[PDB]
Amino acid sequence: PHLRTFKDNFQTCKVEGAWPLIDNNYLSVQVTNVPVVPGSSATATNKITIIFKAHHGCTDQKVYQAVTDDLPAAFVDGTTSGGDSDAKSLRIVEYVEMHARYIGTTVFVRQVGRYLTLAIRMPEDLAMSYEESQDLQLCVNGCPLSER
Amino acid sequence: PCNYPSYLFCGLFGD
Amino acid sequence: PMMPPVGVQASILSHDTIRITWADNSLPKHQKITDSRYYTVRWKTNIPANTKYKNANATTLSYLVTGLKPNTLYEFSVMVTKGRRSSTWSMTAHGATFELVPTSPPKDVTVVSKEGKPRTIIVNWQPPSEANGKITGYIIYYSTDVNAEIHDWVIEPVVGNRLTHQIQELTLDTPYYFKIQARNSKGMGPMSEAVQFRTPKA
Repeated sequence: PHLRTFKDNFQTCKVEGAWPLIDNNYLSVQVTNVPVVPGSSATATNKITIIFKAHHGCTDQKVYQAVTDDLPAAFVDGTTSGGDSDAKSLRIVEYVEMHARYIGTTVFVRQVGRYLTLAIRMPEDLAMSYEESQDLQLCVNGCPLSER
Repeated sequence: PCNYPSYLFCGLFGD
Repeated sequence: PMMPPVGVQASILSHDTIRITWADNSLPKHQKITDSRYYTVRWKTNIPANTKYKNANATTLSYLVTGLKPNTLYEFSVMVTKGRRSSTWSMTAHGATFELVPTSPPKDVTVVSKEGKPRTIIVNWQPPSEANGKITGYIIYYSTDVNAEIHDWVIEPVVGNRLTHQIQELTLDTPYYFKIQARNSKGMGPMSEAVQFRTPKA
């Protein structure tokens, strides 16, 4: 599909199957892309997985997953907020939106036709906070040259 | 207290 | 009209069962039904989107709710009926079911060659649709032998909050087979069906 990176480079990537958009110290964003028709280099998103990693005193680990024709307004455990009932540092509102205030991060997910779209707003210091081995992150470095 | 500056944006869409 | 039931309480028994109990103020000092009244218990969760309430009639002041999803938050409310007379729905009570073992495998197993490093592969996947609890890890199994017994496959344990992994020092122009399984506090889920990936050559 089309990708707009944190570095404002716009790319058209095939990236078929499961690919990490974000893989950092605070968040995991994983997508599944499918060829629009068999054998096509044009691909589109049928699954969006977001892992909000455990943040002591703010949220327990939460997982969001949307697929084509299934965009819930809750995490996989049926919760709509992280941690306790009083803890609103992490919440979901119906676009379905995820507000991770604790990491100044917003994630918007919607279904446009048969496929899914994604928009992520993240603070620069947190977006660039990742370990050496976390070098595959479509949002940071874009796609491998062979995928474009 | 939990609450986190410049923002970076990422997008993925069709076609 | 009729006074709605009170003190609705959810007692968690397992990953799929919750016992609901309530009090009726209209009823005498603990807790005798002496008329043709019956109760209706309603329940739902917020997963998947747009679910409808499930209902059940109860002859007494308790009801055992079965067939629930593991590690899921449910809402419960009670109402009373007596022929023509009917009360409104009580204040809602909540109850989250216990965790269970994953019952489905990791999905969309994708294997790619690392850019500039053809002896390195990247394995990418999606969680099981039936995780049934917080995924605490995954296990990647790989082999050059498609017919090798499972205990003879190379094991690569991985964290549960990641969906990408890199395997180095592989042989070029060689077919490899990959299987993944999820794990939670209850144990191991099933393995995904082997995926084949032939490494590139020079």
